[PDB]
Formats: sequence, C-alpha cells, structure tokens
Amino acid sequence: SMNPPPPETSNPNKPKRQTNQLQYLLRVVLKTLWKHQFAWPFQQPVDAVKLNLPDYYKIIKTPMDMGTIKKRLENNYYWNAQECIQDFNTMFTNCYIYNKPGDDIVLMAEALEKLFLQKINELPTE
Ligand SMILES: COc1ccc2c(c1)N(CCCNC(=O)c1cccc3c1N[C@H](C)CC(=O)N3)CCC2
Repeated sequence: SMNPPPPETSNPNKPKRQTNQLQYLLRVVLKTLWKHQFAWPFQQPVDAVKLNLPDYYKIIKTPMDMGTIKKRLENNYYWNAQECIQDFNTMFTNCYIYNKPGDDIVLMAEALEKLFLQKINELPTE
C-alpha cells in the first residue's frame, strides 16, 4: 500500500487567527519537544512504506505528527489552542494503540508526552 496523503496544513475555507496560547504552543511547547532526542520519529507523518508498517494505516485512521502540527501553527491553521493540544494527544494515542507497550517507540512517546503535559500546564491565560 501507498501512504495516505498527509493531514491538511492549510484550508482556504477555514477561518484563521493567532492567539496568545497558539503563539505559546509554537514558540515554547513545540520548540521544547522538537529538540528532544526522541522527537525524530514524530517530526513527520508516519511513512508506513519506508518503515515497513503495512497495517499502520489499517489500524490508525487519525494519523497526526509534530511536523503537521508545526505547519498548522505556522499557517495559523488552528482557531483554538484546544485543536492543537488535541493533535498532540492524537499523536501520542496513536502510538499507544498501534505498538506493544514495551516497544522503544512507546517508551519514547511516554517521555515526550510527559514533557508535553508539563509544558501545557504552563500555558498562559487566554
Ligand atoms: C523518520 O524518518 C526516518 C527515515 C529513515 C530512517 C528512520 C526514520 N529511522 C528511525 C526509525 C524510527 N522508527 C519508527 O518511526 C517506527 C518504527 C516502527 C514502528 C513505529 C515507528 N514510529 C512511528 C511513530 C509509527 C509507530 O507508531 N511505530 C531509522 C532508519 C532510517
């Protein structure tokens, strides 16, 4: 099977804005996670072809990744911070559904999630 197209990062029919929390998600939260040693697997859509995961898009119908989230923030794709946080949460939940708990990838996601949740606790007032 071919990869699916990636998630949309722009939509000319979706209203756009910047908020204080969206700027914090891009400038602080995403920056902290992106520089982590464990970030690489999560910096772009899951390439199920290159990574030999032929059932990945059979099991995961709501793919999400940090590269898409970055692009969405830079493109002012989100209206609400919660949309952005939901994408991060989807990304971690996919990892927990698809892989065995002991898998290296899951240990890596658990660490990144922990750092995510700490940084979201520091979100400024809307
Ligand atoms: C990122 O691009 C590349 C390109 C080339 C190479 C690598 C990575 N790597 C690093 C490989 C990173 N492995 C994965 O991602 C991965 C592998 C198996 C299963 C999952 C995996 N993780 C995703 C989140 C999907 C997921 O749930 N489970 C090395 C070989 C060369």
